[PDB]
Amino acid sequence: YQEPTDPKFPQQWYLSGVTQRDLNVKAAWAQGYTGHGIVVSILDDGIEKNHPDLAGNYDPGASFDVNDQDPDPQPRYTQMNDNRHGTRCAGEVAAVANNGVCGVGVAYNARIGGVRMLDGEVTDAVEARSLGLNPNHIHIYSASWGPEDDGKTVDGPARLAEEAFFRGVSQGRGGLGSIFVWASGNGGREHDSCNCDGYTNSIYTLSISSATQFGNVPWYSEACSSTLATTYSSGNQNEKQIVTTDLRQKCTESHTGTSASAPLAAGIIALTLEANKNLTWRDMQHLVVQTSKPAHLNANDWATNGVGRKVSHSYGYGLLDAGAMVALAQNWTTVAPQRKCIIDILTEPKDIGKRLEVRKTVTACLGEPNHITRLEHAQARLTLSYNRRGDLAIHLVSPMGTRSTLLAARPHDYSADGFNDWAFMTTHSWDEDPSGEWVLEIENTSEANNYGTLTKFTLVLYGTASGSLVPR
Ligand SMILES: NC(=[NH2+])N/N=C/c1ccc(/C=N/NC(N)=[NH2+])cc1
Ligand SMILES: NC(=[NH2+])N/N=C/c1ccc(/C=N/NC(N)=[NH2+])cc1
Ligand SMILES: NC(=[NH2+])N/N=C/c1ccc(/C=N/NC(N)=[NH2+])cc1
Ligand SMILES: *[C@@H]1O[C@H](CO)[C@@H](O)[C@H](O)[C@H]1NC(C)=O
Ligand SMILES: [Ca+2]
Ligand SMILES: [Ca+2]
Ligand SMILES: [Ca+2]
Ligand SMILES: [Cl-]
Ligand code: NA
Ligand code: NA
Ligand code: NA
Repeated sequence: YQEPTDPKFPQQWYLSGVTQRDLNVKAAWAQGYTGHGIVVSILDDGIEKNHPDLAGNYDPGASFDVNDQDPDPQPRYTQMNDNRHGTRCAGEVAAVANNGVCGVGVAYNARIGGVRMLDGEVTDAVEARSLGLNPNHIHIYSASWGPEDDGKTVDGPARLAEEAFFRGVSQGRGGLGSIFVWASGNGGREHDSCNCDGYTNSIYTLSISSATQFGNVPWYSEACSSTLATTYSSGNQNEKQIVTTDLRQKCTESHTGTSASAPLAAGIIALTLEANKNLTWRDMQHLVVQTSKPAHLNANDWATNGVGRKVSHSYGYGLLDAGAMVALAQNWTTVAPQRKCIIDILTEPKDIGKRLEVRKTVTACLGEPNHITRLEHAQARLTLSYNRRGDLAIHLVSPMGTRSTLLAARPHDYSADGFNDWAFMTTHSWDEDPSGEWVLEIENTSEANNYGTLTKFTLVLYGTASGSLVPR
């Protein structure tokens, strides 16, 4: 193997670097993994399928136009170039290599398609038809849309889209499950808290945040416990950005935001699936947890969980490491079937007032087929009223002592509508034993005399009862 000769490959610092500030993709390419045989689709504003750096890898079977209801996802050209974003993301995954044009994709021999679905009214049905496109042909989906990143919205998939996620992970990809890679949001300037976005907060999406070139949390990032890992993206004007294919058969050096991080993750996942095509949607999340790297990502909330892994709400388990992903994938043993242990916590409603703590010792379905000794995702499904939602901060502590922030204060969230069975999700207790005392903390972070009631707290544990590693 020889490294790519493309003219902008040297500018793709997050791949081509030799300073240890990269995604370690060359190490995967040198193991022989470039994405051959894998199919990725960008769910966004279309794909310029005739782009000189995409045409060679373009896959009509990975593509559709849901906005206009036809097979051709070609973007709508406008003076502002509004519909350029899906083309930028497609090239991050699978721009052609060694062809004298722009740079390369992470998985530069993968097949790449796009769904034109953001350029029109985006209904639940539009979302569902995109998520459910050709699920026995497309392996990996990449998306960065969801509720407005204004820091005051709480919303997620409606019924058709939620059904598309469950059909994808259950029957997609021959029963191994569609891999939905998702960006955690761009609401950092609005102090948004991304578990309020039900798309990234889902267990069925493999959620990704961003780091700047110098290893910092970018201005646009949202922190939340549902995030799994990180890839590089843009930062300040002294830091480089993402280099990729652009609309009108051009090359950009200024692709930005968390929406540029999810496609890079999708490309790394494509390399990993080439290394072991039998990996399930859950296997893939395990690989990410085990291989991602905190090193040189700066945050003030790095904490060690109960199995010795460092986790952050900005970064999840850290920067994706492509070489480590493909290495660990090769001999990976498929995880056991997913168990689900439902624990209804409250015996009566609880006044919140200034601060509420709910403590409960659980057996995690001891003696039952859904007994869980090895956690994957955990959810605190909460139903509560409160007079100003954004003054609330919510934490969940596992028996092993891992404090997950379920909700941070959102100063713009003035809503009086509370949370209606909202399934706040944390990845930070992955591989812990969930037996023992869990603690839920709800606090009013303002000096205001706020008021409300918690009426339901369901602790939902997912996981297995076998296969643990020694703690890190
Ligand atoms: N939770 C969230 N992820 N929210 N995302 C919000 C949002 C808002 C606008 C656009 C426009 N895209 N326009 C294009 N792609 N041409 C995309 C996403
Ligand atoms: N359940 C939900 N809240 N789904 N939200 C989906 C969603 C939200 C905003 C946009 C904006 N697009 N803006 C543009 N294309 N200029 C697209 C999709
Ligand atoms: N903004 C929103 N409207 N969000 N709504 C979300 C949401 C999600 C799933 C379902 C499933 N319903 N399944 C049934 N009724 N059998 C219903 C609503
Ligand atoms: C895929 O994994 C399943 C579950 O472990 C196993 O039964 C099957 O033989 C595997 N298939 C291949 C081709 O490795
Ligand atoms: Ca079309
Ligand atoms: Ca190229
Ligand atoms: Ca958000
Ligand atoms: Cl479920
Ligand atoms: Na997710
Ligand atoms: Na700890
Ligand atoms: Na315990």
